Amino acid sequence: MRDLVRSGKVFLYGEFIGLLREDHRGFHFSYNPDYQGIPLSLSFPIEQSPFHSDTLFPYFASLVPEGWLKHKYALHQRIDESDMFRFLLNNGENMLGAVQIQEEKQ
Ligand SMILES: [Cl-]
Ligand SMILES: [Cl-]
Ligand SMILES: [Cl-]
Ligand SMILES: [Cl-]
Ligand SMILES: [Cl-]
Repeated sequence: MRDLVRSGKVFLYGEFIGLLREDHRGFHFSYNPDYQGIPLSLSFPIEQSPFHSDTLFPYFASLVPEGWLKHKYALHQRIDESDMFRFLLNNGENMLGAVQIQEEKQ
């Protein structure tokens, strides 16, 4: 691949289900074309994929732990929304009951 910007493969109960990408315009979740399976959330029915927003989908923003938000204050810091998408990408395999591996090499 060649940049920019940011892409994450999205796994649910072990299975690759789609791709969450950020760019200048914003955020893009989309389901794999052969993913018939349990929806990620009621906000993301399989028949409506893809989805696009100028701000981080509420569902994905919701996966960010309280704990990491409260750790800003101290005091006070950016939260940005790219900062949240970055957190999702940095952790990742272990902190969300669903999972995201950053699509690298990129
Ligand atoms: Cl099923
Ligand atoms: Cl189902
Ligand atoms: Cl749109
Ligand atoms: Cl809008
Ligand atoms: Cl949402």
